Amino acid sequence: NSVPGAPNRVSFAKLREPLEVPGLLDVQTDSFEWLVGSDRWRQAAIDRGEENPVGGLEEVLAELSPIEDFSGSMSLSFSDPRFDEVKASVDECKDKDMTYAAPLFVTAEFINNNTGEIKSQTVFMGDFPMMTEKGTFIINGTERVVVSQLVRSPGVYFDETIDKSTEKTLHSVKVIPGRGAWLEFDVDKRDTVGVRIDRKRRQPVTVLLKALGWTNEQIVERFGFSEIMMGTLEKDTTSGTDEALLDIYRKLRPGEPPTKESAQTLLENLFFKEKRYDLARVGRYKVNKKLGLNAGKPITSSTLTEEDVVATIEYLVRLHEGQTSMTVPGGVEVPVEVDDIDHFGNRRLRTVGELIQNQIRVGLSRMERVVRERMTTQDVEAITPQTLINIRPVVAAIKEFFGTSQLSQFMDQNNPLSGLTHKRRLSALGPGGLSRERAGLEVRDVHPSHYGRMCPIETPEGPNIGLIGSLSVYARVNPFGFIETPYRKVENGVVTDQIDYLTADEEDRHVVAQANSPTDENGRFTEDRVMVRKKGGEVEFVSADQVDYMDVSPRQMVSVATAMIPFLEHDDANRALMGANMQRQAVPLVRSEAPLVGTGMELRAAIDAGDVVVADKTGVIEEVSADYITVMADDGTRQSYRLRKFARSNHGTCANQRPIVDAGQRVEAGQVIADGPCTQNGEMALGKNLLVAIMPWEGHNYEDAIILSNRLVEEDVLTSIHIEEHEIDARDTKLGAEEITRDIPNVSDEVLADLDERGIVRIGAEVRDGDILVGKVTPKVRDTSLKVPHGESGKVIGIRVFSREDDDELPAGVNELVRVYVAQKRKISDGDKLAGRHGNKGVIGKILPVEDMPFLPDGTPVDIILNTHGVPRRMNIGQILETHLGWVAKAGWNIDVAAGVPDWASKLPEELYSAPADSTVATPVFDGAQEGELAGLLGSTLPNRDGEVMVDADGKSTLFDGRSGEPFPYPVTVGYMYILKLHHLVDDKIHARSTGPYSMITQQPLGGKAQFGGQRFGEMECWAMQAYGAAYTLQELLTIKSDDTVGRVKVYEAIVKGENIPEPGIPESFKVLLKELQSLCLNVEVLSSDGAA
Amino acid sequence: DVNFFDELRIGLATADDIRNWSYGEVKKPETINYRTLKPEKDGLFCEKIFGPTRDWECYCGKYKRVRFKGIICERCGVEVTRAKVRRERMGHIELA
Amino acid sequence: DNRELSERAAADREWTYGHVVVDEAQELSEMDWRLLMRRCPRRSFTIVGDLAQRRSPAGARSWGAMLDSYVPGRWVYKSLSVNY
Amino acid sequence: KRLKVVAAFQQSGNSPMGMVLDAVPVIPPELRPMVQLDGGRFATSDLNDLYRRVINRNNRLKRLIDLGAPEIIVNNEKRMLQESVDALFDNGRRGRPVTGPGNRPLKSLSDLLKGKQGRFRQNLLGKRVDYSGRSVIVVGPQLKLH
Ligand SMILES: [Zn+2]
Repeated sequence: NSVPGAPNRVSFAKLREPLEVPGLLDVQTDSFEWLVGSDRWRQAAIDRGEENPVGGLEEVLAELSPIEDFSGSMSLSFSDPRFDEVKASVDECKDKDMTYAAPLFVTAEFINNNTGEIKSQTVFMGDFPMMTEKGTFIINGTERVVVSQLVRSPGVYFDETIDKSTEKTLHSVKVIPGRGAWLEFDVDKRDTVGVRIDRKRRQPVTVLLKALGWTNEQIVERFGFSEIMMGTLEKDTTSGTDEALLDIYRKLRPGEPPTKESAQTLLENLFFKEKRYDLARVGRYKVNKKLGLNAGKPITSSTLTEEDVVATIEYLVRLHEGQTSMTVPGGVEVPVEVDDIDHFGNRRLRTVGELIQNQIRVGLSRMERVVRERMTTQDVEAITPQTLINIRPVVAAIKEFFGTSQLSQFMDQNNPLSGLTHKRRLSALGPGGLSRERAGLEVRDVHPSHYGRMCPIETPEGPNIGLIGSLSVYARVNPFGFIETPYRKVENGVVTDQIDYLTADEEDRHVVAQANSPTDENGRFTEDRVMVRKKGGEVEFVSADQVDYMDVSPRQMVSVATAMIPFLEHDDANRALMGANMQRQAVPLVRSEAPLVGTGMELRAAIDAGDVVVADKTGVIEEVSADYITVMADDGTRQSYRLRKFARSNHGTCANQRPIVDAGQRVEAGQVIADGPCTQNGEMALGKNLLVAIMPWEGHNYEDAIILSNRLVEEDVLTSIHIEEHEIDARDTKLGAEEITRDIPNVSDEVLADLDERGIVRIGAEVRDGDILVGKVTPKVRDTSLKVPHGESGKVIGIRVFSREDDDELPAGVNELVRVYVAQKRKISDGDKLAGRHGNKGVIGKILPVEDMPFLPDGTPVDIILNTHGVPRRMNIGQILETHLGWVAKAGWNIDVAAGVPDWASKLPEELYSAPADSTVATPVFDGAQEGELAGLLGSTLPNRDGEVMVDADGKSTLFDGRSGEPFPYPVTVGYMYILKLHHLVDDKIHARSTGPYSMITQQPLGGKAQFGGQRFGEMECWAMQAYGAAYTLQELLTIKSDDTVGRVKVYEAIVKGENIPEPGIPESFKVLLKELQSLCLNVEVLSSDGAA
Repeated sequence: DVNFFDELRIGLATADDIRNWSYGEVKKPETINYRTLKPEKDGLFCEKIFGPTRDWECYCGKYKRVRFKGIICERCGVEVTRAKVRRERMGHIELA
Repeated sequence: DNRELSERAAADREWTYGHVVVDEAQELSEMDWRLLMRRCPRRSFTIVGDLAQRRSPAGARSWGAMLDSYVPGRWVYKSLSVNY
Repeated sequence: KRLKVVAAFQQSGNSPMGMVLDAVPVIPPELRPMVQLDGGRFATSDLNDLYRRVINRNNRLKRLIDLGAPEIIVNNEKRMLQESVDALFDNGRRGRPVTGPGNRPLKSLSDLLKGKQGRFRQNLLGKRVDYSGRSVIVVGPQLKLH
């Protein structure tokens, strides 16, 4: 369990989970703790067996130092990065628009080498943004998240292709570093080995070898085993090292004069000197692993080396000849094979810590040049470490990252699940990555290496399809950035409790069995054949003694949002994807209600999302209030927790927190103390349990439209609160300052009634569309007040004000700023979208009075009607199964055991033999209720209040028509389904226009939700109009309604005057085109059918 | 008369066509007046050539209201007419 | 083009063959061997002949004199003495 | 390929003399807007600069012919006038174009109709229209087909 306050949700699961779901936010917090070199991370690393681990900032400072004068007379070094406590709390930063940050300090040592003098000094490096306990950054009071970036790891990559000109098989290899020139080798269609250096022209590969100091005797000794290498050597017009170097230099430096020193040093600076070329630690690791070099030695350098180049060449030659095994002098034997680019053995996660580290590196590079200059422009006596350093480039780089980087994104605060998934999001598109414009299907496709590491279901459906995914629930990040997943060890056909986290490259070398495989006492497989996954991404029945590993859980492959879909395996992949996506866009409701049919994942997902308030240490409640809760621990110390009340989310949804504990209650460490926006008793609640009947109904649910009972509107079952935020700032101009004031010119006395003395609308005022919010005037004075936009309305819920007289820290040219918050409560209405967890989205087409809904013989009217014709074609019968189980969850059940356990119930745990009404159940996604169990439970449901069994064993009921009153001639499937209110509400999805603002540089209308823009008329619509032959309507659309100014004023006044719309004469476009043509000395003439005119 | 807009013909314009299109020769390289933002006389924005910027407003002010149409002012050559003519009236430059 | 392998191979002088069979090879001059080696960089050759039967003036007097310029010490000699 | 042009001039009254210009038309002022910006700065289409350059060269050529300068200077000014007219019509067509302070070429008369946002392509592209709206749809089963 590991959650003291967990409600008792009985589970249908048969298999036990030998591993608990890890911290779902660890992907963010562990990476950031690595970046700042936290003590916890260091202890964890040395526990893992890492040798003297070094933090992210330490790495960059060790790379930066020592900074030295080019004369060698002085040195500057940086050490000991540490952080002071944060300036302000997270909520204070949110309130006052500050960044949540900690001062960073580094010990700087300056040395004068000519004298040998020492100076050491503590240098302030700037305020460094800090991650919150929730895995987010508060930047200018806005809560943001940094998404992990999927990128190809540096290393040596071999490839095989077909020569279209000859159909011959050609091989090639690319050495790809973190920074530096590229180095390619290839065997072409004429059986000769060549090299491309820095993407310049191709050369015989020996030209490089000679340039590196190899004589013909050495090349023959090393590569003599292959005839193509000897043919390349014997057909090369290069005598030795100097000639080869000069030939390389010519291609590398076209048009420049070649000399010995220039070429000799240039070839070294390309690949073998650190300041201009380096494989990252991961790149060195990958190269050593593939080429079998430096095995049994610590990774301590970044450059390419002579042995790497020679081994790459030999590997390419061996691969070309079809060999499978290769061992090099001083190395170890390794397989010979091409590399799949999309395999997570080659892709890696550039997480938050590394993303911040790179920008720190850039800023420190700028500061390094600053030091190089002002160290050589001052008296050696006066120079000190603090007077050599300018921190501004570093702070500017960090601010640039957190304010402009595509990977730094406003957190999706629609609901807790959306934020939790956003923190765990993996993005292949971004700086240094790929783009939506030209990313092919190859990178988008699911890969067999994704198993247990990246979710195959939860991905966007638009142009980001396949490019954005989610980390699997059991996956963690290898310190080199590779995703690794846990497996139970298996030996001699008996499973054992040792858990090993394997990367995809490691896993390909093993046989992994299916977790659901049966095992008897002490772990031996019952059956002699087992499903296993194999390196080809294949599945096979191997002998039970042929298994090396087993999956730890059936759902090892799914993400958090996918794990929350009951009966997942009964739903098609597309509809499961739709349901997972829709769960993230479900809006919070005024009252949250946990699903009757759920998974085991709701509780941990809600807890790890962090919207719920959790007690830090065991104690007893001292105080409870709508605003705060106070606890006294067994230590005797006291804690106070503050609840967010009616706070606006980034998306406008309400973030209200509520206390659940009573005064004097025992509260254990980790127990939930306050519910979040979409949680009930700690577990997530994104929707409502509705009584659903599966039938067509008078065509009002045609084509997936939904029929709702008016009860849901009356009882606010699906009501939600939304808060809008409006800004207005008083500034200054050349003609003077601007005033926020109640004394607006020429406005009626009542229109400014609700405004206060400063001119800001009072709290609690009901503001209509177009009404005043904040009065402001500016010189010319003019009316420039803030007014409620088109369609918007609500109650003024809050006011925030900033003035430079209070040191508000606003930008230049602003004297005051006012934010007005307007709260609106929206009931479910026609046109609003609803959806289940199975992708069964729909639009509410009709809301019926309670007496019109079809009702059960008990008298209960159904809440929702879903059309039959959707289920069979869309292949998501999991919604039907849930519905059945939903009823079995609302009405209790009791399996008779007097004579014995029924056969169908023989796999039920004794705790599931009976349960009372309204008892919640768990049916995990790949280990839950089977068909026979569900049918038996349907047969075993308790009767209703009056002693009547309302739903038969098949899940159907004899509904009555609420209008005519007679029963329907056949029983209808009835049950309980969990329904989500989606954020696609009608209130802002509707647009209308009849003239208005217009574009100026060209005179066509505007386009925008809040800008009163018109609809676009594309060329396809013009094609349709031409096909109709409706010439006059097309002319109206083309000229009067879009471009014409005079035509518009004339037609509007004609409509207003109630007179005939003038029939258009000479087009306005034609007259400008004619003069444009004439200006180029072209005689353009209008011709009549009878002659020139 | 768009009811007789049946064909559109294109061809080389000769110097006489260019002189027939134009209302007057642009003599000076002047822009809008830097001193007062009025058009320069004989400039690229000259009102005597391309018409008045403001409706029925004579350059020298001897005719200034709507009732007057078509009249050339004897003192500055501007035609008292609707301002839209500045979108249609063509000029020309005589090359040496 | 969808041509047969032989069609595409015989039309181009730059084509490199995987194997070269030469029978009555004693008649080939040094330049013929140079050409054949140019067209077989992989150096896979099945050379068949009998030196005593040479009629060409420029033919080989010994296999080494022809083959050592390309594969010195990396060519294998076999003989079939029995005649039936 | 040559008879194409020669016959195109044979088969019509079209005189080839139109290929050499004695006068240059000037587009109406409002087709080349010049305005003062906020703060007293000025916004102007590049066409005005090209016309100004042409007028400057023409006036200076007239002056030189009046001054009786030797043929070399006079016809060097004529060459400059030719280049100015070429820049006016099609700036980048020959060699390197006339560039503004931003080291970018000035837009010429041809660019008015040449470009992706030229006159000939304005109507083709989709455009926003007034008296229009957009909204979500639901099934009106009680409605008649019309
Ligand atoms: Zn006048």
